[PDB]
Amino acid sequence: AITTGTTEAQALNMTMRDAVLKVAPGVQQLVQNSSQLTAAEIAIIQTNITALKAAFTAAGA
Amino acid sequence: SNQARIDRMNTVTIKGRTPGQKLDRESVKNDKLVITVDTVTYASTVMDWQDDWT
Amino acid sequence: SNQARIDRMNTVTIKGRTPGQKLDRESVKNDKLVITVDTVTYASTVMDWQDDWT
Repeated sequence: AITTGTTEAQALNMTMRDAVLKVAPGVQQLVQNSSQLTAAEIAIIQTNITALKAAFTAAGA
Repeated sequence: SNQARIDRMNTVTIKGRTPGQKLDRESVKNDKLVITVDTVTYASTVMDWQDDWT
Repeated sequence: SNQARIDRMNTVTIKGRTPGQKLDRESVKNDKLVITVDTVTYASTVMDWQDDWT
C-alpha cells in the first residue's frame, strides 16, 4: 500500500513521478500522427513502459 | 519553450421540426496536438592566420 | 606581496641589592608574527546555448 510518512517512502514516491512523466509524452505521439511510428521508437516506448511497472512495484502501489 | 500546441474539434448536424415540437441538443468533442524540437543542424569551417594574410 | 608582519617584545624583572653588591642586568627578547594568503575561493555555473534558446 502507498505510504507518505517518511523519507524512505518519499524516495519511492519521487521515483514514480519521473517514471510516469517519461511515459506521458510518448503515448500522445503514438496516436496524434504517423510521423514517429518507426519500429525503432516503439522500442524506446516499450523500455519506458517496462520501467514504469518496476517503479510501481517498488513503490508498492 | 521547446514545444507548441494546436487544438482539434468536431462538427455538428442539422435537423428539422414542425409546430409544437421541442429542440434537441448535441455534444461536441475535443483533442489536441503537440510538437517538439530536439536536434540542431550546423556547418563550420576554419582557417589559419598565416594563410589568411597571404 | 603575500605576507604581513608584526613585532613582539618582553618585559623586565625587579631585584634587590645590599651594600657592596653589583647590579645585575637582564636582556629583553624579541620575536615576530607573520601571516600569509594562499587559497582562492570561488563559485562557478555554466549553461548551454541550446538550452538557453528554449
